Amino acid sequence: NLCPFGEVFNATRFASVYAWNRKRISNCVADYSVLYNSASFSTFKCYGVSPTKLNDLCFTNVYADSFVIRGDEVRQIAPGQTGKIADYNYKLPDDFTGCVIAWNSNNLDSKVGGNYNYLYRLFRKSNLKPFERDISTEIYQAGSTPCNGVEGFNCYFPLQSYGFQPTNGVGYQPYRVVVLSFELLHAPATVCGPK
Amino acid sequence: IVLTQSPGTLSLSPGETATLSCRASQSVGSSYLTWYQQKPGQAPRLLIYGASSRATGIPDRFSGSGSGTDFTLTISRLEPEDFAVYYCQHYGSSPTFGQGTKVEIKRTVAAPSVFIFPPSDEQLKSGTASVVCLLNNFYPREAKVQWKVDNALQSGNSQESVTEQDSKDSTYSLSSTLTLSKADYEKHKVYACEVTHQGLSSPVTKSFNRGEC
Amino acid sequence: EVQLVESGGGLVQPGGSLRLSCAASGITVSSNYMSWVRQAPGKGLEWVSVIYSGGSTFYADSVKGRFTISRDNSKNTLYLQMSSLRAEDTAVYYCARDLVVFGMDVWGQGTTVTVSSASTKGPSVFPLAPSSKSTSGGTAALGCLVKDYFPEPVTVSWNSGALTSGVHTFPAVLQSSGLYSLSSVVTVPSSSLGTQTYICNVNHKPSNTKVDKRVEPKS
Repeated sequence: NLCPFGEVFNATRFASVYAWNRKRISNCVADYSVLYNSASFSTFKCYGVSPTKLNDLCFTNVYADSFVIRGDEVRQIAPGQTGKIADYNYKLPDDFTGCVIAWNSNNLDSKVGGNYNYLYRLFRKSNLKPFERDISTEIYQAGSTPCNGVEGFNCYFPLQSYGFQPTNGVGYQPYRVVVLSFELLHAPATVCGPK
Repeated sequence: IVLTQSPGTLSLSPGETATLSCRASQSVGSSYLTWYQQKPGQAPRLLIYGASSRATGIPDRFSGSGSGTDFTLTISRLEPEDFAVYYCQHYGSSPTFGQGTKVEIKRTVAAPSVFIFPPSDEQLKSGTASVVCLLNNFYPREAKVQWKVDNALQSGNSQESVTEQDSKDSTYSLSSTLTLSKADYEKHKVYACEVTHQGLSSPVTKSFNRGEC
Repeated sequence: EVQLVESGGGLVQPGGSLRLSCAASGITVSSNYMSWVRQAPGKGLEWVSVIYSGGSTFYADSVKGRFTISRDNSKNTLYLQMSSLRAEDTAVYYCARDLVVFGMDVWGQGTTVTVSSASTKGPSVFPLAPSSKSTSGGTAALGCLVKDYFPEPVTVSWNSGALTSGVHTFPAVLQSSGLYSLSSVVTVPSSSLGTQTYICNVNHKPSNTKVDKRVEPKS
């Protein structure tokens, strides 16, 4: 049945986390479920409802924020912890029920000799309130002097690069991550599986 | 993640080249790893950010290299201000410094000496005794000192101390001290400390009977 | 024209609490990854903790929970507040500006922390009088020993402080008793060991003791 999970899970154009791609959707609904968890992934954790039974609650709408991160940094995708992605690149709210998926992507996203198509907002003035794409690549001022938007001693480009070689550790292969935020706004329900 | 830093130590001459091979436990990318320089006591400054990207104020004479299993910091033409201890750290979750690599001045090998200073009554009447074994301006640190009392293994009971590299002429002076009681001093008769170095061909030993001056 | 003031050393019993001060010049600590690291005594260099631009702390796994990193944006200060300390945490602590991809670029002067169950106590001075063993070419080596002082630092100076060359002041060592001790040796001509104005000088601030003691030949 007509649902869009393909172009976001088996996709080809996965963007950097600093500009993580929102995708609001309206799924496929029948008398049975909406997707399968996994046959070959790397990390998969769904809150509120156990990761084996996502279809247990119908949702009015969802946001499947897709991006790529390091291996171990999937750690700091989960709500409650405050890693480097959680504060500046991507926060999940401390009271959250949704899910996170992360599959290894060395075989696709790694260019021999060093891929650099993937960035992430390293510096940023303060923490993000949940889900605010800080797309602005404006120069960052860590001090008392604005720099007219030109890099200097304390004026730094805010995005930086992962740099995926193919020889990396198991915790450094780019895991393509897709995080499903299940919204709670009260309208007729769209996203779910069975009857 | 663990960041070993081969090799243990590197000795060099003024104006000479240098390589220092940091080696991850895993194999990792090159963007994250950085190379810091620490002077003895002072605070660690930065040398290399990214794989080899020299930072501000960093002379062109430093060069990063490599990726994956190992990365290497290199120096073209030496200078004493470059003589320090370099720490490679791979900023993964949070920095994991390597155990460092003292960089010291290559110096014609020199013979450590060995001197003796036993405790005396002024020190005995405090209920504790401490003997002194001494070495002066040897090279390099790979030196061996042991304490033979009754020609046994006086292990543990001895404390080793050794000066830092001597900026004036890059040497090493060392001492050791045995923590005995007054009864421990009284019981035994002979005390000796032996030293074997890459600067001498024999295990040179100093010996002395108790009470003999 | 840019630096991180470091102040507030520490001399504490285990399990206590203590504080150390970092203060930015130019840097706005409310806009940086600030991070404290520690050097154990002459051993490695362990990273300790990090405070993000926003309020968020990440501590080393060996000091998890027991410390705190705090902020004063109003007066531009970074605080190390140490709780439930332990014997090995004797160290030198560095406040360091952090740019994860550019590496920690600005580092404070570093301030010394001592954690130990012992108590402040003055030294004891014992000569190290040379003999025929230390006489070869005139290289008369003579020292004096500082036994069961506490705590670090001390200073030692000879000739009432007029001889700082030819000196070898071997660092202190923390022993089983927990009472700091060390020694220091200098070298002088053979005709000097039998007669000269030999004074070795031990100065310990915490026990405010200034012993300008005399080292003599013994027999």
